Amino acid sequence: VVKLVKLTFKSPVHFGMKRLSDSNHTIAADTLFSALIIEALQQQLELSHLLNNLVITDLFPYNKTSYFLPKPLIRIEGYKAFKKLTYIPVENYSEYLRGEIDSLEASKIAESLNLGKASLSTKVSLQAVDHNGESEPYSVGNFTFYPESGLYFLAKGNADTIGQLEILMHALQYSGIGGKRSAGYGQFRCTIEDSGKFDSLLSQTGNIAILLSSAMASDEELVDCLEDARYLLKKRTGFVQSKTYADQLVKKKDFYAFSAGSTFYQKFNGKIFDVSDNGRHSVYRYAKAFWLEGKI
Amino acid sequence: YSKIRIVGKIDVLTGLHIGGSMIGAIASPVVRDPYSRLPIIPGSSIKGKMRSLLAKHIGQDAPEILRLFGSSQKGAIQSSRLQISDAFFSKASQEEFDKKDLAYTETKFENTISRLTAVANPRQIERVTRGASFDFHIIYNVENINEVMADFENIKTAIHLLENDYLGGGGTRGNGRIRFVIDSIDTVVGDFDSSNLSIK
Amino acid sequence: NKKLELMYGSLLHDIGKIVYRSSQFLNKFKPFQLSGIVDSVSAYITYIADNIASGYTSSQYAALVNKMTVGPDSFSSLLQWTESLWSYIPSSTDTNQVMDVSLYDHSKITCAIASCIYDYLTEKQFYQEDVFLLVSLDMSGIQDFIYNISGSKALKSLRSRSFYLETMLESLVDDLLSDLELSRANLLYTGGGHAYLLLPNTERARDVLASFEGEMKEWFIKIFKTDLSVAIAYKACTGEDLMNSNGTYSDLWQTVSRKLSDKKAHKYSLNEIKLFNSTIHAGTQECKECLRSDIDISEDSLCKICEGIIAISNDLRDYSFFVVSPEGKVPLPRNRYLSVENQDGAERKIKMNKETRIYSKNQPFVGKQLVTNLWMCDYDFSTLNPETKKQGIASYVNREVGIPRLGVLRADIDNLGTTFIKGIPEQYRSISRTATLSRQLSMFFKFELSNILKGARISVIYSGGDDLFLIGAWDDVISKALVLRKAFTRFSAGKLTFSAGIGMYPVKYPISKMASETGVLEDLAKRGEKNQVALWNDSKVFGWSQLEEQILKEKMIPLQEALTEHGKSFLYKMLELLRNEDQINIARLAYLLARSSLSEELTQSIFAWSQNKQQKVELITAIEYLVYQIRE
Ligand SMILES: Nc1ncnc2c1ncn2[C@@H]1O[C@H](COP(=O)(O)NP(=O)(O)OP(=O)(O)O)[C@@H](O)[C@H]1O
Ligand SMILES: Nc1ncnc2c1ncn2[C@@H]1O[C@H](COP(=O)(O)NP(=O)(O)OP(=O)(O)O)[C@@H](O)[C@H]1O
Ligand SMILES: [Mg+2]
Ligand SMILES: [Mg+2]
Repeated sequence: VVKLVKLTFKSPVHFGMKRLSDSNHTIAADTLFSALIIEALQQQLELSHLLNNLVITDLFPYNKTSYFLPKPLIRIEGYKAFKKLTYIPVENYSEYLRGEIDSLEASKIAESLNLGKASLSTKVSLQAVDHNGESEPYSVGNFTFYPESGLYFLAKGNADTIGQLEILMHALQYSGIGGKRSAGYGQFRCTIEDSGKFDSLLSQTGNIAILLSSAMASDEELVDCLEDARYLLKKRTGFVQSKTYADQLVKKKDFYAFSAGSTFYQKFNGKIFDVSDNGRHSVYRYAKAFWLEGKI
Repeated sequence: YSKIRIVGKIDVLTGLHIGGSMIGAIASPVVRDPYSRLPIIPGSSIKGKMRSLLAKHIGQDAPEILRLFGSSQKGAIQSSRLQISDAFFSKASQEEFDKKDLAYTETKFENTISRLTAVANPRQIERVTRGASFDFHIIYNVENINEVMADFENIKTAIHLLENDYLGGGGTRGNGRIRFVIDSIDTVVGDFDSSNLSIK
Repeated sequence: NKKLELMYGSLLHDIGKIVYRSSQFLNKFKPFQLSGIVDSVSAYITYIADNIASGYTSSQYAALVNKMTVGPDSFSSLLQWTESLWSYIPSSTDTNQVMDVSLYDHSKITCAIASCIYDYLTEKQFYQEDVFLLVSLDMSGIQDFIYNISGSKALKSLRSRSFYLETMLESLVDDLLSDLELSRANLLYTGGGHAYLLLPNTERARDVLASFEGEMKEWFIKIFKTDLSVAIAYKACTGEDLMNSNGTYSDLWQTVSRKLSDKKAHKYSLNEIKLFNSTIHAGTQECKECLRSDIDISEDSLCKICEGIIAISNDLRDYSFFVVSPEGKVPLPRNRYLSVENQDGAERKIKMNKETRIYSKNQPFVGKQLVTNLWMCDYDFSTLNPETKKQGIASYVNREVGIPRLGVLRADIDNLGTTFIKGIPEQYRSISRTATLSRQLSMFFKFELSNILKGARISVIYSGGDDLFLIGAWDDVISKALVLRKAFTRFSAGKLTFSAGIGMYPVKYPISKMASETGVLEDLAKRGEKNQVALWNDSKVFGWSQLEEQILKEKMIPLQEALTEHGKSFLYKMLELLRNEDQINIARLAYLLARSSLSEELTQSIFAWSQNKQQKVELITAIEYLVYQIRE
């Protein structure tokens, strides 16, 4: 059962990708799934439903006017405006798939999206000041969403999984999401609702398939999925966030996954890839695939 | 597991300057919300100030601070109990300052008279006007049920120190004086009873 | 070695036109007496190549002839000689058709076409056959690589990586030219981070292209993973398409570009993905610059590539000989390394080991053996003085009079691809025109920039084909940006504009913050009308006419002359009145100017500037500039 979930960010969010300074307006589904796992382990909940049957998407912008989806990567027949274009409204998605959108219309769509304003917060660390030292400045990138806008996502699973995810989101509203939490970022309010429009759009039979999340398949599915398919690799990496993995903070094994919006003619499934490097527990990374049918 | 939500209002007692180019303008502008352009108090400026006050009182390496504000040291990986959130300009304060045609922030002129040439060096520091109220929102994480009372006693000590101290900017020169007003200490996550808990 | 004599003849097949307007002149020299060369000047391949390509003072001509008056791996020196000499001489001595093609351009294009045709033959009706291959090499994620920098050495990397990147591209092309038995003339030209080549359409060339693409993919995966990934896309071409017959030359350019884009879409192969997702050990220590853990990291938290980049950064301005050899500091494909050394070190590298390539930076001399001239603008005012060389950009910040700030410039040409594809009309469009335009752009950006910035406190971080990064004194940055704009305008004879962003920062402000803020400034400057400069605040965006004349010459200069009773306090009062921006404030300004003991002409000028809306912000900017320049 696909269930729309909208997040309204009271406070600015970090959502970092490679550094603390940079800020992304969205995060891949792997970050959301890791946050859900952390919250479930904090609440002593069961991880059987999350690991087995829970196919979620990335976080996607939504505005006061209409919801948005990642731009499918298909050939366009100036092109700089198309390449700069990143998100397409749900109503214009079919038009873009047919190619009816032109360069001027693509630029107007790019200007139409109003998520929020990104900015840089210059903070310091004064811990060395009293120890005969000096303050250390650093920067945190924060993207403050517009009052109307927010970040939505879709999650497909059984009713028990939907209820467990409802509880997890109720806890995440205060636990926070993204990066630099406990320092004034990541606080949000959730709203889980049924969406008829997304149900209609997902329930289609197109000739191509578009990825709505950062996904990667096993060896055989990868063998029979890359044929004449346009994609983009994202380097999912970082450190491990837990108090029961190692005595120090160590990085996890580097992972690579296709970006959301990549078009694959053959539909491949995904698995929760394990990126634990000889640790006490297994640091998971979400790589399941949420597919959207499309016509070109 | 539980999360206790402390909702309240910070009342500005002196022009609060949390800091955060063009000539003849505000040299040190306050941090503001990007779209709202409403001055805010970053949660970091509250969390670090409370940590410093607890270091002054309890004493850093102290297990109480190391458990409350969080740590990442070797072996002792502890999640931060206190998640402060940014304090936004309160709507009631917005209405009050919209009345009286009052600007949300003032531009306090200052200078510095050198000990050698006796030449002042003027600055224009932006400060949030006295009487402005910021809606503040703290979350306490109940990792250990037995330690909740001790942690809240430490938090009350930190708040008591802070109300006699400054929150941001140069407080030793008068800026930053604030006063907490706790509106709720209700629990939002879990079943832990927070009715008996008090901050002020 | 019929191919070598064919190359020499094709390059020199029009050498007699110079002496005619000032074969036998070639016969005057024994080394050039060889039968193939003189036959081409006066074989059939040279004639067919000239046909494919085609489809002022007599005393100075005599002087050129006097100056002009053949072994393997010596063709590069002759090509450099031709480029250095026949640039100003038109290919067509006198014709009703415009002489856009120069002698060097025609000679180089004819030599490339002749080499391709000979390779095709080895493996009017001839024109219709698919005989050529238009190939394009495009590195991906270039600026991402350049701006991914660790702070403590960021500036160094900022200067080196781009340089490294450009040199890397050169090496790649040369390796391809080494694997195709072709010369440097066979490449059409190389834009900033993008190279375009013309190759024979033989099975050997296609197999070499496939092997080169695979091997470069493997090398970039090994070294830079996904940060850098060059893509090579080729399209078959007929002779009539090269001659703009049937109007398909622009069609060939466009189809090659979109084939390259499609190849960029599907970048990595199956086994490459499998190897990407097969990391055995995560790795604890990570580099400061590239934030990579798989590669071994030194005790200084710097990757090996990063350390070599810093070494080449400190080396690049000192010496002028890039040696690609097994010995070096930074990696290069086919297990090579890049070093910067003096001429003695260069010749030592040449003699010790063969297959060592040498690139001389901005050196027009052709007598040196086995050197290919690379153009690069490395103008650094700090290097001119040894103490300033030690200090760095803090020397630029140092200033006797004026606010000690640092200015950053991020200029970029507007709609250059539109000019290349659509700007040149259908009748005149030919590959020689495109080659001439690209060479002129590269010569302006890589060589003329050092002349323009001469005598100014500016350090060129990079001066690529379109983009331009400068950092120095804020006033010097602005003045040289205006001089650059006027010089570019007179060089292009119109029809070309660039948008710029100038940002002012403190000395110790982080370099990444400077770069990001100036980039967003120039992004606002591009806007939709283009040809704009975003100065200081991102809110204010002006035009070149406004900034050069209206803001500085029209308003700032009279204020400077009047201020030099008048003091900075009067200027600050006027600034407060102007920035308040209310009608009662213009009334107060009129009052103040009436009692300011100012000249009535300037007083009325200031009042009129305050009355308007655009002149208001122009006067605000002028007074701000004067205040910045007059600080103590
Ligand atoms: N070595 C260099 N240093 C500085 N700038 C360069 C250099 N090489 C190329 N450039 C320019 O710098 C920009 C880098 O942009 P990119 O990082 O995107 N690499 P690009 O060649 O454009 O391929 P795409 O990812 O766009 O498909 C280009 O737009 C070029 O105009
Ligand atoms: N020196 C050069 N010679 C020939 N072609 C070049 C040269 N430098 C860059 N190019 C090409 O010129 C283009 C410059 O790219 P740009 O980054 O300048 N963006 P552009 O296409 O000009 O449109 P705008 O965004 O400015 O409105 C590159 O994409 C290349 O296709
Ligand atoms: Mg440009
Ligand atoms: Mg550019």
